[PDB]
Amino acid sequence: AQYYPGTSKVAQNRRNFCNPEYELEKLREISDEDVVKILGHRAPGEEYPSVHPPLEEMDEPEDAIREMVEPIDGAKAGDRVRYIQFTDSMYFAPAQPYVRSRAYLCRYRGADAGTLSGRQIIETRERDLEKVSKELLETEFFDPARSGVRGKSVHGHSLRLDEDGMMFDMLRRQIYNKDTGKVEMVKNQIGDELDEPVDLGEPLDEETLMDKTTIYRVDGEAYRDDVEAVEIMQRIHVLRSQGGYNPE
Amino acid sequence: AKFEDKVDLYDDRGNLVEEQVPLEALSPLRNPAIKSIVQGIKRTVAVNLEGIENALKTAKVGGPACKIMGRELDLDIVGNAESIAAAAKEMIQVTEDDDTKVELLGGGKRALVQVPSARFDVAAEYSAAPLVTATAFVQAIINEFDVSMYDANMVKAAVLGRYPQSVEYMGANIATMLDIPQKLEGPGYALRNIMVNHVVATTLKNTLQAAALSTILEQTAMFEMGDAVGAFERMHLLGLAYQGMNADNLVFDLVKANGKEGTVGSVIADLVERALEDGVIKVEKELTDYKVYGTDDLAMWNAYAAAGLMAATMVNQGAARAAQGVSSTLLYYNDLIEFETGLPSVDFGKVEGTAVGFSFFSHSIYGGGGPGIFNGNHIVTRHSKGFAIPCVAAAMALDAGTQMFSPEATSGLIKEVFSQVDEFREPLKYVVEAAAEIKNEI
Amino acid sequence: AKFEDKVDLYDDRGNLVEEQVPLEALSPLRNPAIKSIVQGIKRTVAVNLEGIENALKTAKVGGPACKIMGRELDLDIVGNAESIAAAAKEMIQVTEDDDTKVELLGGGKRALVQVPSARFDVAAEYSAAPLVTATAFVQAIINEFDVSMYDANMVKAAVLGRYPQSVEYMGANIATMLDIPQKLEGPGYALRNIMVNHVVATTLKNTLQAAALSTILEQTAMFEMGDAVGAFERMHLLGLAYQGMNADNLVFDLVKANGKEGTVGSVIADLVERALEDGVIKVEKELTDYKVYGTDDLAMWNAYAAAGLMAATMVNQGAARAAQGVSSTLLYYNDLIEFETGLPSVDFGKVEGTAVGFSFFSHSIYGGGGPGIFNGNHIVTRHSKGFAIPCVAAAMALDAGTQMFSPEATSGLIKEVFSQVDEFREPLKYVVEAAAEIKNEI
Amino acid sequence: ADKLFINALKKKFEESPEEKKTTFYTLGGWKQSERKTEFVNAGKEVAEKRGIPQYNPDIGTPLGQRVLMPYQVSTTDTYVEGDDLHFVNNAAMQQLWDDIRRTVIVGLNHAHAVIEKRLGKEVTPETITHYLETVNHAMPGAAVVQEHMVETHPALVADSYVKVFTGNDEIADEIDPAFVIDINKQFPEDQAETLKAEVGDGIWQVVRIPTIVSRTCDGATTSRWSAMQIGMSMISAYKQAAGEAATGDFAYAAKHAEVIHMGTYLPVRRARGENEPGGVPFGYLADICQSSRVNYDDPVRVSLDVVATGAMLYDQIWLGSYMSGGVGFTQYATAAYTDNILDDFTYFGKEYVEDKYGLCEAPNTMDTVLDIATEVTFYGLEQYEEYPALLEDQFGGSQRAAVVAAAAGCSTAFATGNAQTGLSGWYLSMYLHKEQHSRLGFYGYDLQDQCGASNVFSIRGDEGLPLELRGPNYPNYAMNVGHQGEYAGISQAPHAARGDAFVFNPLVKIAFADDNLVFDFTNVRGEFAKGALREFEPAGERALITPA
Ligand SMILES: C[C@@H](OP(=O)(O)O)[C@H](NC(=O)CCCCCCS)C(=O)O
Ligand SMILES: C[C@@H](OP(=O)(O)O)[C@H](NC(=O)CCCCCCS)C(=O)O
Ligand SMILES: O=S(=O)(O)CCS
Ligand SMILES: [Ca+2]
Ligand SMILES: [Ca+2]
Ligand SMILES: [Ca+2]
Ligand SMILES: [Ca+2]
Ligand SMILES: [Ca+2]
Ligand SMILES: [Ca+2]
Ligand SMILES: [K+]
Ligand SMILES: [K+]
Ligand SMILES: [K+]
Repeated sequence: AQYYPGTSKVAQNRRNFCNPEYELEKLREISDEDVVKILGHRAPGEEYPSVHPPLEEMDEPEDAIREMVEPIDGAKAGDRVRYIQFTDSMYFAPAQPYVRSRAYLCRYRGADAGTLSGRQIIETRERDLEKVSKELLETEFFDPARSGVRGKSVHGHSLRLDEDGMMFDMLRRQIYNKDTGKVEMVKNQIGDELDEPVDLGEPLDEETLMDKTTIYRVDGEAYRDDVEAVEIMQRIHVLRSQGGYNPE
Repeated sequence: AKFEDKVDLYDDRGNLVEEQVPLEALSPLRNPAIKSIVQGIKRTVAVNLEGIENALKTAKVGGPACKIMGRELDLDIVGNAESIAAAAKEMIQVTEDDDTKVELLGGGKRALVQVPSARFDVAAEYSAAPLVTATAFVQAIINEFDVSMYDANMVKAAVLGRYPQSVEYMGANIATMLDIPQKLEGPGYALRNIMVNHVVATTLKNTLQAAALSTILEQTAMFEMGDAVGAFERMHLLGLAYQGMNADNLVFDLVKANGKEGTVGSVIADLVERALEDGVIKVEKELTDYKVYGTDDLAMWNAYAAAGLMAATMVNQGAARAAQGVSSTLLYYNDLIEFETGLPSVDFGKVEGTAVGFSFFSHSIYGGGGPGIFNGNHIVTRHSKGFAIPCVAAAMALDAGTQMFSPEATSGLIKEVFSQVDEFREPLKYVVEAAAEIKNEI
Repeated sequence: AKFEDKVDLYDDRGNLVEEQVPLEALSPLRNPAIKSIVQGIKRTVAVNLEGIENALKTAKVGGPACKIMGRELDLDIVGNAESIAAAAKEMIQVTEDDDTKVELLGGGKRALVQVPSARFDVAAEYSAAPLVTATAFVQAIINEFDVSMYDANMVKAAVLGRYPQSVEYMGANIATMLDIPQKLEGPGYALRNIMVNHVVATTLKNTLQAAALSTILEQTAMFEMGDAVGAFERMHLLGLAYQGMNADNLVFDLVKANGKEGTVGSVIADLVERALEDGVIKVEKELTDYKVYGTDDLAMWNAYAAAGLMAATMVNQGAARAAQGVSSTLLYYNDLIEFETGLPSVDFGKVEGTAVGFSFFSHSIYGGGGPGIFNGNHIVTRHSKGFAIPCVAAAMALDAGTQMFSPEATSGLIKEVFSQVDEFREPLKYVVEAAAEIKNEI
Repeated sequence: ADKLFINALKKKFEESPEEKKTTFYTLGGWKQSERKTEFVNAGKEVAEKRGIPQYNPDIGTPLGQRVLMPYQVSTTDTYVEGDDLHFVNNAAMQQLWDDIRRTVIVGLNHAHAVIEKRLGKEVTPETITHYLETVNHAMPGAAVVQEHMVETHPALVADSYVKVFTGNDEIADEIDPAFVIDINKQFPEDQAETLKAEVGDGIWQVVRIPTIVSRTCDGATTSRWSAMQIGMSMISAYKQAAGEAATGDFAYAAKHAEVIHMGTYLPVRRARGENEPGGVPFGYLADICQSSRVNYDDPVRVSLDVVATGAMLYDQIWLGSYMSGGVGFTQYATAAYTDNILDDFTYFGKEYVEDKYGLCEAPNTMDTVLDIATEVTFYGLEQYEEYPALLEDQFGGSQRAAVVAAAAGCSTAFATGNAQTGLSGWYLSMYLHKEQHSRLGFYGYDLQDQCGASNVFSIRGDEGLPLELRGPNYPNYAMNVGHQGEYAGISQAPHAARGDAFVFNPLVKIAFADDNLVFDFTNVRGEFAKGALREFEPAGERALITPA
């Protein structure tokens, strides 16, 4: 699969995020317990809640499609469908909203992805969400200054940065410590205080952000200069126009 | 034949049934099983005799939370259902042993009614089905118990609700798959105003049958709307065949290859490879490390893409056994496939657009709801001309119980009655056999 | 036979055609000419090619007083009407030599279209007729002149108007007798939303034929509405027969006897005498110098009274050659006949009630208009179940030119196209002949 | 010269507009804001008086962790907090809608034919003047025939009246001028002659019913109220029986045969009668706006005054209340009429067009669309990139999508002189924007834009329509913010560039060229500023009949 046209670094990074064969760079270690804390759907050690019985106990009808499509493990167990949501700064966060949704439906099974300008969300079965979330938090999908885990009050993608390079957060879930150079997650994604904060590590430096980003900007790589990517967008516009008029 | 295309037809287990069937043998305009299904759905009514009885004995008539104290009537309708049904049938029929049916279900608690076809030959539309059924049952109930003139208006209220003060049959204890003509978003829309949950309930959550029934209703509406006339006809026929009838086993084989470990993206890759193998698309030119694909047959590319879209929904929402992500699949299958190929997505962007709105209106405060309450007449999901809603039906068929407004919640009366009808419940074999029957008339 | 009643049927000159025809041979459910008329009206469309051409050349599209400067397109549509019509026909038909018609009128300025029956077999309602016709002509016009992609949307606007921003086809240059399904006052009403002036124009102002077409449409709607089911069926059949089909020559003979010098009152006197002579009514008892009449057959008394009502309209509005008084005739025929007899008036007071409102709303500031703009779907005139509007049709047929909103003003396009169809124009002849033909199978 | 939004950005923020960093969290929360402070105190007073808690800043999340911005109303020097541009808080905005809702256009052409051809009486300018004196007594709710009638208080209904217009200059001048919309005085020469030729010898009434009635009732009241009092005035002025058969012809004419509603009725899911915002097509909205007849040497100003009119009506009142409600959609709309931002982008596009093609001289083709819409989209997005303060100002992606695409679409239409290629440019802008920033609008923003390209030139039943005829009930457009008012602008754009007197209905254009309206439709943005400042005096108030 080729995923996306273009010859910029931005275009290559977009392809890399989409490509399940591309092994995402691990930038930080976050324990399974701290993923569960950040998510805020259940307490550590709490058995998974259930929205319905395990598939073995709710007797699905005979169906070739069901027989051919393997349920994800959380579906087998009847897990709730829960979410994780990120906001990405337009100041060179590595991932960006359509990049995430496109990538999620190439890389992850059983995924409900939604794109908005100031928030991007995935909803899936709870135990699977936990595994996906570990990857979303530990790898270059995430930077703790230019990205934020936010289930509400998402304002910030388009705001100026603060003096530490941190994106705005109305609820200040992620706190930069000048004395350590690290970001601490002090609240879960919905904004409730953690009894024990989670170390998110150091923010990426500015040159590395520019190297890894998937946003086009005049002060980075501009979309208008990635002429092959622009060509394909214009082509799609024209062919959609033609098809709607007369597809013969 | 107007079109030279031929398709191979399969059953819902992926077995070859008929080879090289002319495309037009699947047309709603030609295929006698589609005709039978559509006429059947027009003329079938579910009657809730238990509901009528309970409404009368409590005087709870005329809509939610309504009651008229002092108007209670205690009538043993369910206990006398055989006589009432036979009396109603005598009024509903045109002639003895015509195609009228009145059949009791659930020990007399429900009745399946099929109003005779002859009444619709001389009708403008389809409302004769509920209106003839309603008055026949009102009259039969009055006559069964010698209900007085002074009290009979309560029987009327219990059967048909607040109509005509309300435009709809508000609080009625009869139900149809179709809704009243005034609620159409546009002329020609009536076969689109059928709730996804009704289709899923009727087909007993069999995924391919739900997709087939939904596609039959949607694409048949496209003919009534005039959308499948002239330049657009072949596009709609190929959509019907490849997206809803598993033509060439393409949907089935994509699901087979991607069901164990696959994603929306992996289904896309397989579909593009298949389109290239079959000569539907080819490389038009090369950019830097990027192949630009073209086609001389937009309608066939669209149909292949539509088959992949259905398979992608089955793989993604099937893996979750949760329907909500169908709005996401309908969006990003199409978004991804455009940037993968340089070709337009299904319905030239209209499925992606529908999906954007549908995603919004199934995850926000402003309206909509769960996938099951949508339909082709819904303002959110009317925009694609038949290529989106059948995927929603497939996704809801695959849902293992994540929805509050499930078919069990919204569609129990419809399920009980309409799933009795073989051609409604399992339409694909009937449409395939009918295609075989007329193949030499095309 | 369900009913034992038999009627003698006559031609529109009052000559006997067939004796002792069973009542049900005139039923909309049984009579093949009524079926042909209803199906015909469902599928027929008037296309104003001159109107499309003028709208395009002036860019006057989208409704009254609307224009888009700079969008003008000068296309010789009328000059190329044969080619355009033939291209449209190819798209409208289902198969070659099916029952599709596309026929030019007025030197190519107009076209009569009949959309093939097969499209309605798999449709829920009737909107396929204008929608299939519209897109076929839009596509035919584009192809005739190689209209660019950039300009084609103007052709669409010229044909179908502001739809879908408007719910109706606002500013369209096609027309049907039927109106869109959303405008129905109730489900089942579509055959009632046909302007009186359209009926009068189509039947070329022949009084008996106008009355017959109106009665056919009204009483057929009563079946679709469920009103003519069970206990009420005979009443509606007798109404159709005696009020609109001149059964037993009763309307004709009442007019003959009262035409030279008669009044509404003298028609009443003759009808009451005839009902007594025929055994339909009898003296029940005597008050002081006043005979109280009774009947054991309300449906037949009603039908006799309805025949007299039609004759009274013909005598009163025929004498004035002015339609406006039909609202008065419909009121006082019924008011007078009750106090003459002690029996209920036509439709048990509902014609009188309809007439009160119709009088008001044709002589006041508040709404309505002249008699010709009413119809059975109009809020003013929907209340009687078929027994009022046919008299309005007869009255407008008899109007010699007293109306501003005449059929010439409101219905010229419909007239030109629909009057071409023999069964629309002279329905009394066809329905009587069909009844005679099936008399031995009832 | 400076970009047109630079002054506003300098007024809003401490930092220069190019600076990428600022300060948060230490601004005092809501206490930074005069308006929020007013609201906190009012909420306490409300709760105390009624015994139920109401506005309370401590509910939910805490506003004002960032700067709560003032907005410049574009083309003005007025800066206000956004709350002052909420339609609930802005009497000018409410009166804009009331003045549309309470207006109907009613012909006298059928009516005069009934008088001459059926009643057999003459119609002259003198009989017309007598009729107009009569109907200006009757229309606000006063009697002319019956004894013992009870009537509306004239001071409560002072905003209701009837005027006429005609293309026949000699007839127009023979009618008492108090009752005439003078086309020659209100329109520049070229526009006046266009409009008079459209109307010809036709004579048309512009009827405005009382605001107090329109507020008590609905839009569908207007043509009925109009027709009743037209009917009474015809009876009184032409001396016929007060209720004879001919009376019904006047009713049908006034209610149906020669009425022009501002809006057509809506389908059941969004059920509404006539003269509601969803029924008003984009070309009528452009013609209601009167910028065209005063700013006719500046097509950008004309087009963006239409955008302001439509963004407010369609997003704030229609989508933000009729179709939803609550806090609503103030800033989805203000993005299109504040801080001179859309103005900067659109003047850029107009200059690009004038330099490359000449106004209205470009081929009406997809090549022109690709050129102009791409260039203008890239300019607009570059401004958000160059000026972090601009991006923080128009913080929602939807706002930016609408503003950039409006400039792109208007500019394309300036070049082609055709609104349909303008529309294609709007959709291309969205697609480019989405790929440039890997985001566009809110969850459901681009339903119509994804469907958009394919439906621009479609001819199918519920797809194909010239843009001027489209409106909020066009199926793809029926749900979402950040499009409808901008489409009204694109509808206006080619006609402004061509110098056309109207976009879609010349009667609608003439009907709002009336200095007796309450809202000033020649300067919509000026009026929004006046209302924001609490300086606008609306009609329809009840002070006269309530305690002092
Ligand atoms: C979708 C539909 O809602 P329902 O699904 O019918 O509840 C419709 N609302 C809307 O379209 C809301 C539009 C305004 C709010 C969202 C703006 S982006 C309506 O209420 O008729
Ligand atoms: C009849 C109908 O008018 P039209 O014939 O459709 O113009 C209808 N008016 C009315 O019913 C007026 C009722 C109020 C005035 C009379 C009170 S007795 C209406 O405007 O929809
Ligand atoms: O977040 S949503 O896109 O659902 C609503 C934006 S107001
Ligand atoms: Ca066989
Ligand atoms: Ca006599
Ligand atoms: Ca400053
Ligand atoms: Ca708060
Ligand atoms: Ca003058
Ligand atoms: Ca002049
Ligand atoms: K479980
Ligand atoms: K007889
Ligand atoms: K002149």
